[PDB]
Amino acid sequence: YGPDQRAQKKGDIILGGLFPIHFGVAAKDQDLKSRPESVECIRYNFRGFRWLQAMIFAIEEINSSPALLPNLTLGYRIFDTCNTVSKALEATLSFVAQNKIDSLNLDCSEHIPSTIAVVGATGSGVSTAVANLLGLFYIPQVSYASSSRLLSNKNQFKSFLRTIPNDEHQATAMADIIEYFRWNWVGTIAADDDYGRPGIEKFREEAEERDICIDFSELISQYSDEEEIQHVVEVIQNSTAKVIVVFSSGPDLEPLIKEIVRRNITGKIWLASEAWASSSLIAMPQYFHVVGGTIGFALKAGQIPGFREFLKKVHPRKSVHNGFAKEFWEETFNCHLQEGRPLCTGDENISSVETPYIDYTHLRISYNVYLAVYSIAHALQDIYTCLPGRGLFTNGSCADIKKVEAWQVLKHLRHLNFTNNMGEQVTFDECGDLVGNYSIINWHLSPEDGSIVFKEVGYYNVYAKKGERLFINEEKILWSGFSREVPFSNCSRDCLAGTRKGIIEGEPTCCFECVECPDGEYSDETDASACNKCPDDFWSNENHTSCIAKEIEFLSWTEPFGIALTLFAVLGIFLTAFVLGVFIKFRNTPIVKATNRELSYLLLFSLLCCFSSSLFFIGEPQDWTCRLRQPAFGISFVLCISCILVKTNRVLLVGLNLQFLLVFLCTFMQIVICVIWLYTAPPSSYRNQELEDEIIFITCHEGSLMALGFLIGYTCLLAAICFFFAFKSRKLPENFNEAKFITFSMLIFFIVWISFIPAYASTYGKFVSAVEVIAILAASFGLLACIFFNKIYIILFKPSRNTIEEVRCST
Amino acid sequence: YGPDQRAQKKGDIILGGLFPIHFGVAAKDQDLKSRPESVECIRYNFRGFRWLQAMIFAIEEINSSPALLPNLTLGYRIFDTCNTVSKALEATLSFVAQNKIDSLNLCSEHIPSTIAVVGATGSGVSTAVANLLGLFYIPQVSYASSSRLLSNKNQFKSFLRTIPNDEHQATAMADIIEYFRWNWVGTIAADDDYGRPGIEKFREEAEERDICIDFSELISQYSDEEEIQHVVEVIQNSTAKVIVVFSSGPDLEPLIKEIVRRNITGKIWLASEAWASSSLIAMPQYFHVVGGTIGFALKAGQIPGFREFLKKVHPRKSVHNGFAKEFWEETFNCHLQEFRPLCTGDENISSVETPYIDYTHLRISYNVYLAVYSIAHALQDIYTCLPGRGLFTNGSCADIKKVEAWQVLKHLRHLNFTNNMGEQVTFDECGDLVGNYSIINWHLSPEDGSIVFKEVGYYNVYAKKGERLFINEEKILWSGFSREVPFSNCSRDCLAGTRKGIIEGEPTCCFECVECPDGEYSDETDASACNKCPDDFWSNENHTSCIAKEIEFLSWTEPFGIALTLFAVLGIFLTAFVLGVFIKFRNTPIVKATNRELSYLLLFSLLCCFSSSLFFIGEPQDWTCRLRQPAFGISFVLCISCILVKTNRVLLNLQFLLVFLCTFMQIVICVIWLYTAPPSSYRNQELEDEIIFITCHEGSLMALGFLIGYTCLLAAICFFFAFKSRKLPENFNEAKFITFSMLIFFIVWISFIPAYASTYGKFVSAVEVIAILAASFGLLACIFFNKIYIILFKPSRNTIEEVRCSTAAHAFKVAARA
Ligand SMILES: *[C@@H]1O[C@H](CO)[C@@H](O[C@@H]2O[C@H](CO)[C@@H](O)[C@H](O)[C@H]2NC(C)=O)[C@H](O)[C@H]1NC(C)=O
Ligand SMILES: *[C@@H]1O[C@H](CO)[C@@H](O[C@@H]2O[C@H](CO)[C@@H](O)[C@H](O)[C@H]2NC(C)=O)[C@H](O)[C@H]1NC(C)=O
Ligand SMILES: *[C@@H]1O[C@H](CO)[C@@H](O[C@@H]2O[C@H](CO)[C@@H](O)[C@H](O)[C@H]2NC(C)=O)[C@H](O)[C@H]1NC(C)=O
Ligand SMILES: C[C@@H](NCCCc1cccc(C(F)(F)F)c1)c1cccc2ccccc12
Ligand SMILES: C[C@@H](NCCCc1cccc(C(F)(F)F)c1)c1cccc2ccccc12
Ligand SMILES: N[C@@H](Cc1c[nH]c2ccccc12)C(=O)O
Ligand SMILES: N[C@@H](Cc1c[nH]c2ccccc12)C(=O)O
Ligand SMILES: *[C@@H]1O[C@H](CO)[C@@H](O)[C@H](O)[C@H]1NC(C)=O
Ligand SMILES: *[C@@H]1O[C@H](CO)[C@@H](O)[C@H](O)[C@H]1NC(C)=O
Ligand SMILES: *[C@@H]1O[C@H](CO)[C@@H](O)[C@H](O)[C@H]1NC(C)=O
Ligand SMILES: *[C@@H]1O[C@H](CO)[C@@H](O)[C@H](O)[C@H]1NC(C)=O
Ligand SMILES: *[C@@H]1O[C@H](CO)[C@@H](O)[C@H](O)[C@H]1NC(C)=O
Ligand SMILES: *[C@@H]1O[C@H](CO)[C@@H](O)[C@H](O)[C@H]1NC(C)=O
Ligand SMILES: *[C@@H]1O[C@H](CO)[C@@H](O)[C@H](O)[C@H]1NC(C)=O
Ligand SMILES: *[C@@H]1O[C@H](CO)[C@@H](O)[C@H](O)[C@H]1NC(C)=O
Ligand SMILES: *[C@@H]1O[C@H](CO)[C@@H](O)[C@H](O)[C@H]1NC(C)=O
Ligand SMILES: [Ca+2]
Ligand SMILES: [Ca+2]
Ligand SMILES: [Ca+2]
Ligand SMILES: [Ca+2]
Repeated sequence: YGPDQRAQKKGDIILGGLFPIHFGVAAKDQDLKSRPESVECIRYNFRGFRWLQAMIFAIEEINSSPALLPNLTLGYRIFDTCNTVSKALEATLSFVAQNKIDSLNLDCSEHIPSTIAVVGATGSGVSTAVANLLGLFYIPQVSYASSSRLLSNKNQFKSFLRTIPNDEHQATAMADIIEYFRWNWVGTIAADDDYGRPGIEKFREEAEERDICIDFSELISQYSDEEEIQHVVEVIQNSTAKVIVVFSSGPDLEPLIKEIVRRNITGKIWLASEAWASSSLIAMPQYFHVVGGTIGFALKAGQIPGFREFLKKVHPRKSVHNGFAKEFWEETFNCHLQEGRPLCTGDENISSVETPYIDYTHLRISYNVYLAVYSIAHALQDIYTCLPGRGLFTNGSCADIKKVEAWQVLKHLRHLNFTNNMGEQVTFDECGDLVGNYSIINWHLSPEDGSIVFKEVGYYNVYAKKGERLFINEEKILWSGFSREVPFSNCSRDCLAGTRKGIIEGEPTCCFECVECPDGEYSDETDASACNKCPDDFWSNENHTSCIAKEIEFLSWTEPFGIALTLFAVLGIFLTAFVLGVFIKFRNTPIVKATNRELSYLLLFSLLCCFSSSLFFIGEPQDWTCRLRQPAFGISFVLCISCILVKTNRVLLVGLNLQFLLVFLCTFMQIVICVIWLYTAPPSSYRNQELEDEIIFITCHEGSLMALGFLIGYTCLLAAICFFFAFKSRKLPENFNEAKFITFSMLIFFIVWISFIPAYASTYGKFVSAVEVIAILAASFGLLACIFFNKIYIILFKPSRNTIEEVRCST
Repeated sequence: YGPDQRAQKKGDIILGGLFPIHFGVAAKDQDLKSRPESVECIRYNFRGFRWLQAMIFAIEEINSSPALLPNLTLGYRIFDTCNTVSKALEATLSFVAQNKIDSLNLCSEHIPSTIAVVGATGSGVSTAVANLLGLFYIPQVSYASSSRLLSNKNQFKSFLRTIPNDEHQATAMADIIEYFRWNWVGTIAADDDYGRPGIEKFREEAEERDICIDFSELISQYSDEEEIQHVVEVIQNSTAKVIVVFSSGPDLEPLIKEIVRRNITGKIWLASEAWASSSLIAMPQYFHVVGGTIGFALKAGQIPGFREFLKKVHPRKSVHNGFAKEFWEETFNCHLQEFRPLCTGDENISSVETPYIDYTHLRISYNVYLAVYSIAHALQDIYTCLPGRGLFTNGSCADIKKVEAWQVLKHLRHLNFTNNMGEQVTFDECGDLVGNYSIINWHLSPEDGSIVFKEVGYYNVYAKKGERLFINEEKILWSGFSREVPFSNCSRDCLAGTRKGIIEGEPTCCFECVECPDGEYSDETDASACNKCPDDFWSNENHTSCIAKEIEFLSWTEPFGIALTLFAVLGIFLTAFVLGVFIKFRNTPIVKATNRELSYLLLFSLLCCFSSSLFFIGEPQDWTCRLRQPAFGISFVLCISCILVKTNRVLLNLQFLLVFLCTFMQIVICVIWLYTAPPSSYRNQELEDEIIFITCHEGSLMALGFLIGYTCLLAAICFFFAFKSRKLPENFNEAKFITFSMLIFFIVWISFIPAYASTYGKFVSAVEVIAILAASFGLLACIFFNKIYIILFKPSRNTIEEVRCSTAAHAFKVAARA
């Protein structure tokens, strides 16, 4: 036979089942000093007993109806695995015992029944160990809870089927949930078995595609010792990540949760996989301050109508075929059953004690057990109603229901398609898998009772296009059980505008510093990895949020220095017009006729042009003022020097009038120099940007310096010749000491235009035009004063008629 | 009973063996009235047959020996697994058939008992065998399974191995990668219990050492076309040149064939131990892809009679080996009687080159040898146990006539023996050994063209962390032909004037280089932050190091300051000479006529005016700049007052009062200016970045205004009262010269107005100095240079009447009108 505690019943066709009635086995490390005994199972599991009852209720309901398998009863043989590979293998060796006597040729009870199909285990490692042995004899195994991706491999597992989705959609959904709430800094914890490792590897692969940085990654187990648990707890406690993604079940997560609760570590955001998101080992009222507000996945519910009334009929004396009912009665009512702790009577009421057996709201894994039994029954009904010539075997032949074999049932299970009680269609794919939606739940705290309440906050729709599968209603979520604000789980705070992301070495790419943008660059947005250089005509604001236009610099009108220069120029023009009016008003008087009368008019006109030529420097330096600011002053002032130079004594030793030829031939050189310079290479405007970054100047580009050198040197040469021929005869008393005044005027010229040299070599912006204008007006006021003011003071001032006569002029 | 072909011999105690005599099975499916028949194994493995011969040789050598297990013979039942789980479980069901009948109470009545099994090769196979053998506590010693998941003794109760596990090898891969300074790799692992935990341990160790991983893929022996195309696309879309592979030969052969048929060259392959010596991959047709591979190997051992036993195999004389017949058929390509030609029993096995006798080193064969001798020494410990000293309950001993499998497992846990090379064998608490690694490189034989595995280093697991690796870099050919180490970084290194910059969406190993701005620098290679060096320093034009900003001031050892100091010294040693020749000629006539005591005070004030020029040279400090300008102000107002007062005044000594008042009225100003807003030194850094200007901040400007203004006023009035007497001939026409001097003053302090406003804050001090040393000379000359001549070049002209009316003007003799 096999294990002695079982639920079995005879029939024409026998099914097999494997359920965890205990949570684990007793902790005993054997030292092998004596022959090893059988291990004992410890903690009773009411949920697994309900799953076993779901299988038995399905079998009895199928045998009741006359439409699903007429005149042919099903039987069963069900064992207990205790979530352990070894006990499951001791059961599976009894399943395959008749097949294996044939294959190993041992020929001896000869009344051993044969098992057609087995309802599978809950854990993936247990399912792999059972599947390796059931695939040898082609016995089909349908699992209700194993969801590892490794069991989709049909090269290794030839006869495995399941009614639960595999876990790739769940890890993708976890990555989508993390992307929805805009986190990037997470930690991961998985169980060290075939369920946790592929799930957490698939989560890691999906997480690096979405730029989510994982801080830590640790493995746990039910049989971890103490120092591994303090290593994992110290890894959790050292990290700044708040969101932790866990692939585990209840038994593998319980020691870690107990040690975290003992140290009272709060503030973490847990992401549960489906195995522990509804686990009564973890959803405890005294753990809540650690595990409140846990967000998890759940399967879709289903309706089994007469099931609760079947569940309330269990009894130790009336369940002859069920052998697990006795310990159920003992563990519910805390008594001892004395077959024929206080002593039981067998009369107690199941509703009086609250256990997970009938305290439930939805049926989720129990529905998978129900559907597995109906899948096997509709495969056998497909065999029963097969028509000759239309079968699934050679030449369209049909199997015999009276001598059916397991490989033919597996063949009909691969081509299976049927409608359940809820109206949906059930079909397995080529990998032997089934697909379904997910519900998304949150852990709350009951106000009526003080216990944990699972509230649905969203769904995950697996038939939708990628990136459109998640729905979450955020207004129904209490973070950490009580808070209404979404928590912060990034590595570092976001950089603002005006700054830039900087690397921290040895750390992942989600962790950065915020460095301010440099002097000439902005940053427009938040979380900028670079600073953008501002355009040529604009310079960055001090805030560095955005940049504004530069400041243009030029000496201008409507400026409190240019107004002063303009008023001085107008005063000079008014003075020259006054002197011209005085000379015209008395032109038959001897003082003006003793001087050359026809020649002073050109002198006064040249002084008028010299005053008016200084206005070209003031203002915005356009193109046609840079071309005429120097030649106008050059020509006008050389005309002035020539008109001075003719009227000196002893400089006319050698046409109709013979004094204007000297003036014409001395002005003609400046005229031709200006014409050839302005023809070969004219000056231009120039926007100067290389002196200061913040401001730009508007200046005049000269074009050449050879022609400007000639145009200054010729004027200095004429000034030197006139100064020589005036200083040589300075003692002559004629014309009211005129040669002395010519000497003083040329001296003032040379002092001003030597003393204004070092302004040019040092100043660079507005001040150059200022010192040019001040120099021009200073030189021309000096020349006008020194030539004419003594003559004016004699003509009309208080010595009016006394010193005006011709006999006084040369005395 | 069980599988049909087997190697089988009987004795007192029966062992068991699982070896991969084939490489795999053939493919089929589709139960369309196939009552499913047994599947066929396809490709013959000569290395696995050598491994099977090692076990038989060890058993026969023990049975010949009188020192180990006397009067007790060992036996064997050995099966073929074909590297698949299902054949191994078919054989293991035959191992445990007797213990099974005791359990389920379910016969042949002649089933022998197996007490130990020499284990499987693949970790996926050994896991499935160990799950069923641990039910009955039958020990299982494996020779090649190296997955870390088999170290878990809560699940695998009776598992031991004579090979080390793969934690050290996965750490050693990251050590080798960190040795050659690469940080940008890709990983490939098989999809089973050997590849996935090894590559996960490597990923953890690589992320600990700041090594970035670009891709990570999984392959299998049963991958279809599209998965291989996807992996090849992933490989040749990447710039990483180093690929780390955890796989065996059969799981890697399809991928290698697809890479070979495309010319994908230049990759650097890092081999794990299972495929670094595989004959399926190390072939001459693949050398342009897999040449230059660097891989791991175990330590070799000696079996001193194994080759002559290997050359003794015959199909008709090996009556206890059922696998010899297919060996003979597959070697000489013939058919044995009981189209390919007929065999004779007369061939020499030294002709055909197969992996059977063509090896250099025994590595896994030595592990099979040790796995047999471990079981033999545990049974020897059972046989030589003294009562009172046993490992069981009351110090009792096991019975050798009626031994049980759990008792052999108990002695296997407490084993410590010494092997044939004088080293100690013992298992730890997880049932493991530890051992060194050899590091090999793939080369090309110049004599034949086959692939040679050349040792280039070792990995020592008994050393401490960080000192376990020795690599001789001179012996490596890098793709089989190259002598330079490849480049396998994501991006190039940044230079001395640059820092790193983030590429958004890419890992930390992929960056940009951005130059440091003005004022910062960098000096190392990978900077990631520019540095601002401290105050009064500015960066170079290279942004490598920063140099010191130079300070700018009128210095003493600068030659311009030397020239100005020599003009000052000439001025003082001119006025001192004037003072000396005045003191010698006091009572002479043309000296007593100018109020001789005012001349001495005038020269004292003028010497102070010369000496006030030296306060403007040097680095400006607090005590110097506060006394720069008031010294010149007081000295010059004393000069102007002494020049002004010596013209004759009838009413309003009782004359010096004036010379008091006219200076006192400025002294007070100076006082107030130093007691409400004194000037100070000031470093002005904002004009030029690379130049530090040191100058003065002059406090309140208004005060200075006042100062200057007063001076000027008291000059002007003097000028006027000199000019009014300009045509009055007395004192060699003194008045005129006074006027001239005053004019000079004015001109010198007017024409220096633009330059003072031009270089202000940069080089104004020099300007000032020049102005002073022009004005002072003016005074001196124009006042007291005319008389000197008549003092000491024309004697007997210094008479009284000349002071009244002078015949010869001279005026220096006009310098003799040179
Ligand atoms: C935490 O980090 C994430 C990712 O780094 C930030 O989310 C990004 O925000 C910007 C601006 O709104 C979007 O353009 C990106 O698409 C977001 N990323 C994702 C993946 O959605 C998030 O803003 C950060 N949270 C806080 C509080 O700073
Ligand atoms: C593992 O490898 C190390 C490194 O070669 C071995 O240590 C050396 O052994 C040789 C030969 O006995 C000595 O000459 C050296 O001095 C040893 N040390 C070093 C640092 O090279 C070690 O013996 C090997 N272990 C085993 C068990 O073989
Ligand atoms: C590839 O990258 C690595 C690490 O980013 C560089 O290794 C550094 O090399 C320098 C000099 O060779 C050492 O000073 C550093 O200590 C190394 N860093 C580490 C972490 O080991 C390597 O130089 C790069 N290779 C090339 C060619 O640029
Ligand atoms: C208005 C005045 N401009 C002098 C520019 C000097 C300069 C500035 C920059 C570069 C150069 C250089 F190219 F010559 F070096 C020279 C000017 C104009 C015309 C005649 C003049 C005759 C006598 C005195 C002044 C004259
Ligand atoms: C040494 C000198 N320091 C300030 C010169 C300013 C200035 C620069 C250029 C021109 C002028 C002036 F024309 F206005 F004088 C003044 C100084 C100190 C104290 C008294 C002074 C009296 C007269 C002159 C200089 C005086
Ligand atoms: N999916 C889990 C089994 C499982 C699902 N739901 C559960 C609820 C309780 C316990 C286990 C489970 C596995 O693969 O092993
Ligand atoms: N270590 C491999 C087995 C192995 C080691 N060396 C080998 C050489 C050839 C083939 C297989 C192997 C495993 O765990 O599966
Ligand atoms: C965690 O932090 C503690 C204290 O800073 C430190 O000693 C320890 O090394 C860190 N890491 C782990 C794994 O405990
Ligand atoms: C645990 O933490 C909570 C905070 O939520 C605190 O109120 C309580 O006192 C703590 N208990 C212990 C035992 O530290
Ligand atoms: C299953 O049967 C229904 C009934 O019409 C059909 O619509 C559906 O396509 C079938 N499914 C498969 C996979 O054949
Ligand atoms: C999955 O969910 C969507 C909407 O949430 C629903 O329309 C669909 O029918 C669900 N799938 C199944 C199989 O019920
Ligand atoms: C820019 O700086 C000013 C300070 O004057 C501040 O008022 C303003 O808010 C800043 N602009 C921003 C932050 O956009
Ligand atoms: C590889 O690169 C090509 C071209 O760059 C691209 O079209 C293709 O999608 C890539 N494939 C993968 C698997 O990345
Ligand atoms: C593959 O590349 C090599 C160069 O390394 C070349 O010699 C060879 O011809 C290529 N293979 C084929 C089939 O062309
Ligand atoms: C094994 O035995 C030798 C002596 O026989 C001893 O030196 C050595 O320490 C032993 N090893 C262990 C692990 O006990
Ligand atoms: C440093 O600058 C000098 C000249 O300024 C140049 O010659 C030299 O090459 C630079 N050094 C570098 C670029 O490493
Ligand atoms: Ca029925
Ligand atoms: Ca790091
Ligand atoms: Ca012997
Ligand atoms: Ca990316």
